[PDB]
Amino acid sequence: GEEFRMEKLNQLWEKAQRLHLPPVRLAELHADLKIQERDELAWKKLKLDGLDEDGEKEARLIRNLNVILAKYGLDGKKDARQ
Repeated sequence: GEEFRMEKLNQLWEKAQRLHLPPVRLAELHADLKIQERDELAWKKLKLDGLDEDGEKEARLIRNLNVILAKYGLDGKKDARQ
């Protein structure tokens, strides 16, 4: 039930709100995140129904998430540990 049903998206969403992005720019990253959510969820359903056996459709998606983050400029990776 969380905004989306994919941990990656939820995790990223919580992160954005953490950056506190205004609604407008948050609709941009939230909306796109959703679009990617329709394709990402359609993916979780892909790998579930057995449509992509190598997860490429996940690849393109991930590359679309990566880009999404490189687009808003909210990537990073050296978190948690420090």
